[PDB]
Order: sequence, then C-alpha cells, then structure tokens
Amino acid sequence: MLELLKSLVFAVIMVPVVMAIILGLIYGLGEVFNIFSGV
Amino acid sequence: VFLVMYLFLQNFRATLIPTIAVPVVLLGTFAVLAAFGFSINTLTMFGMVL
Repeated sequence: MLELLKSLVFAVIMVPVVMAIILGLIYGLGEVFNIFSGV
Repeated sequence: VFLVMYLFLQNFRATLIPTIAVPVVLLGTFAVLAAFGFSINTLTMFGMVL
C-alpha cells in the first residue's frame, strides 16, 4: 500500500515514453531508407 | 499489460474482455502442469511471464 502509489505512478510513465521511442525508430528508419534509396 | 491495453483501446468496458482472459489462461496452465506432474518452479513462472 505504501509503495503501491509510487509503483502505479511509475507504471504510467514507461508506456508513453517507450511508445515514443518506438515511433522514434520507425521515423528514423523510414527517413534513412528514403535517403538511401533516393540515390 | 492492462494499463497499455486500456490506454490504447480507450474503453474500460472493452478492455475488461482481454484482461479477465489472463487469469483463465494462467490457472489452466497451472492445472495442465499439475496433470503432467510438473512442479511450480522459477522456469515455469518465467515461461508464463513470457
């Protein structure tokens, strides 16, 4: 009960940020593939 | 897993459907292990976590 609120608050923060790096790699690989294939 | 399903389906009455399937599968796997004589050990719990 004591650390339960902190555990929940911590659980709320990974999901958006991890999703964010996921979009980060999709964006980066998309752009790098575009520039590589442009030549 | 429950939190990410709720956030990415935006309906608690809809996200309750898959969440209650987790205990069913876990307990059924426990029963299957019991039927085969296997014992609850760290490896089996790692398999369930995966």
